[PDB]
Amino acid sequence: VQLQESGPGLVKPSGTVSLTCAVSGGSISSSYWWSWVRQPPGKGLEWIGEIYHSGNTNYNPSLKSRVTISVDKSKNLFSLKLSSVTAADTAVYYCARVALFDILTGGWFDPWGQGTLVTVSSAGTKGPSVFPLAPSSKSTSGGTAALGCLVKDYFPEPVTVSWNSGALTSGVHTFPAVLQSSGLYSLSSVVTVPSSSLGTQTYICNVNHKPSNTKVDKRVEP
Amino acid sequence: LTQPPSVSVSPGQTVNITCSGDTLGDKYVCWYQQKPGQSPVLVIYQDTKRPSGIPERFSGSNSGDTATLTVSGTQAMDEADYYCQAWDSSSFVFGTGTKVTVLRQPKANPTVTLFPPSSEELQANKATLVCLISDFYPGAVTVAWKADGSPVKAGVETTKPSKQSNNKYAASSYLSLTPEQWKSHRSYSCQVTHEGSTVEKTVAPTE
Repeated sequence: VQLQESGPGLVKPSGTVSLTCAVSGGSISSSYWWSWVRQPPGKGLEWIGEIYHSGNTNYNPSLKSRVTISVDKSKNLFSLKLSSVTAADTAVYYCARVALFDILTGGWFDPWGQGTLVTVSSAGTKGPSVFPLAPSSKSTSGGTAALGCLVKDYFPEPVTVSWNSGALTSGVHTFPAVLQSSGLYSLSSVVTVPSSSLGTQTYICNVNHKPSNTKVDKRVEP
Repeated sequence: LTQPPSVSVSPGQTVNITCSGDTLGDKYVCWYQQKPGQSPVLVIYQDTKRPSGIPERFSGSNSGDTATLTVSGTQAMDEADYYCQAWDSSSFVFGTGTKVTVLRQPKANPTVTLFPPSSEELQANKATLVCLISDFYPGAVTVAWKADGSPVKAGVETTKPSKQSNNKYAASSYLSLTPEQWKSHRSYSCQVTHEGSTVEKTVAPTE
């Protein structure tokens, strides 16, 4: 059983956060509470609410006025709507499957979705500009060389990077972003490869910016 | 339901994360492990029980007002936030979480890689110097930039260090110039000081 939440993105103040969690490897009509929990940056876990396949809901009292959550058996998923949002609502939101309280074993949350970062802001979504970071003798260490991609000026987080569509994994190192005073983010991804085959192997970084529905594949040449 | 914000331990040494609340022993406690950038993972349920897949190194207890998650031969990869969760027949409550640190890890010097502006970025009328810093421990460095030997005191953005998957730290630093500024100096230097010693890398417009 696996849970997959819908993708990250921006929500305007007073707007409505709207997320779904697609359930696989099992059925929604199973005897479990399907739940939402959020985690503001640097904070703890905060329960939002839960539904049963029957339709019954339990909500955090402090949020109950703004929260609605529902199910959809035909698509095997459940969803969350949180209205009148403020900057306080900016958080990584998780979906989770919750065991019914059993008198012998108690309850538990398993499994969790991957988490989706929802950012509450007035600024516009902005996709990244990607620039190659070419390998050279100055980025070489004997038998290996470093090369990379600079992912500039995007908003909001997050950005994800793979190399050669995931066929290149060893030696990959994607660095956490800086926030520029402009309000935009930048990061870089570097991969270390054999220095002997720079003229032979093609290297392409696949830069994923889901908030803008953008993916850029940038060829990096020596 | 309270936990200590942080606890530290030596490698291979046992650490205890406590969770406390009134009549906690009358409740079933779960424990979750959440590594940075990751989802929480059920590590203990019903006070004592490990889900399939969780290694014996993790164990739990719960007596009186305190529940304890113990991990015996603590490795660097065990660093995480650990949350307890207490169950009634009517409710659950999450603990505030405890960050675990492992301290006496072997010292490691930073690898520094510095890239000049791509020709593509220059034709977009910008110039970013990219200084990437890897494989250092402990996770603290100081970054200074020079242009022809003089300190650059503006236009620099440097991240805080973050853990790599091999348990050493990484950081990055960016110097943002105009193409004009880039071409108007002979040399630029990114200098990374770690534990009193320094690694410098140079780029030059004339290639």
